[PDB]
Amino acid sequence: GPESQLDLRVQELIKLICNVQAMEEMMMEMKYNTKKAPLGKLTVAQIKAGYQSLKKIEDCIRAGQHGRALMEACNEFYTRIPHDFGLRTPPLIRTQKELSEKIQLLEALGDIEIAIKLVKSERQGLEHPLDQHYRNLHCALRPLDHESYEFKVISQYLQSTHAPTHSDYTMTLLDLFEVEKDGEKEAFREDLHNRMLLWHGSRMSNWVGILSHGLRIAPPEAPITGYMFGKGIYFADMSSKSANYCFASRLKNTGLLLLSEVALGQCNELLEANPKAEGLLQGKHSTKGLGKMAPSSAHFVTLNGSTVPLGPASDTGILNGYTLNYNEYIVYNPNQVRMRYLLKVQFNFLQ
Ligand SMILES: C[C@]12CCCN1CC1=NNC(=O)c3cc(F)cc4[nH]c2c1c34
Repeated sequence: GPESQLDLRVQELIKLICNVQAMEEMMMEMKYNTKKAPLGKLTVAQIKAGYQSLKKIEDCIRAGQHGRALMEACNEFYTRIPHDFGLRTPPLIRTQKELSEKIQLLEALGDIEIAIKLVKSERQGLEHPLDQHYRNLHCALRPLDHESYEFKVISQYLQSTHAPTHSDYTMTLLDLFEVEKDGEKEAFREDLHNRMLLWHGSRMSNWVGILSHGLRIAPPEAPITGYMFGKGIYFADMSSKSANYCFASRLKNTGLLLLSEVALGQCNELLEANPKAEGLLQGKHSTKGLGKMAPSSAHFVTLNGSTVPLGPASDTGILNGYTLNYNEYIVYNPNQVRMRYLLKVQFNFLQ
């Protein structure tokens, strides 16, 4: 029986992100019907059909259709993406937050299809499965020293930018990995100014796909009204805002946080949401949803050519009527993103 040749730290990481049984438990909590559509029978085409159904719902909403048209549009979606609501009728989809909820379900399902394809790509016996899964990611994950300057700034970044409204939990940095996805260095825009180290969170089910395919842009079939600032890659400067998207629980209190170098260039700053913000760029390179509270430049430091927006965060007075509490950074080409650090985090829930 071939033993693992990977670092014990990387071994634990792959086990976490390749746990298909944990993936089935997560999708059921999202009301997805795994009995009716098993995860091992997921296909790219089925997920794309779900996106197009949501786009059809957005067409009903734009046309003011809240009757049979909307019900039949939602029925088609729930038939392609089956849910488990008991004996109840499936809820209708209408609002942006309800659209986004389904978009996030589809994004998890898409990355889950990548994960099953990967674990099924194991040639059993050849070597330990963990080493096989790791190589098939085609993404380097190098564990770093806890007395390294990297670990010091990133631990500071994690604690200093924890938002006061997200007071239901704290976060303990368990481990830190340097990330090198094949090709990101060669496509990155080292020319663009305002290179910043920004957070991004996601459910545990999505990290095989993220580390295998990079942060991606929403597909053309998706309705644009589900993305507050358009079909781009979203980042935060407040760790807890991204860490909320890990969707950790008291029993599943381990999550992953990604730090990436983002070439924002000149930002197009918006006071409120607009799903069509990409057309408002006008030679600018990124959209910045202005938040009321943000880190101040008086605490910033540099870590390997990028600016770390360390806390403590102060208020900006932004009060345009739901304004953003905290910032949001959106780039619309993946060549502005380079994944760099992966954080294994313990969530400390405060009851
Ligand atoms: C709901 C949404 C819209 C596009 C993908 N979705 C998932 C997401 N995941 N993760 C983050 O760390 C994040 C950080 C932000 F500052 C804003 C964000 N908006 C999103 C995310 C997000």
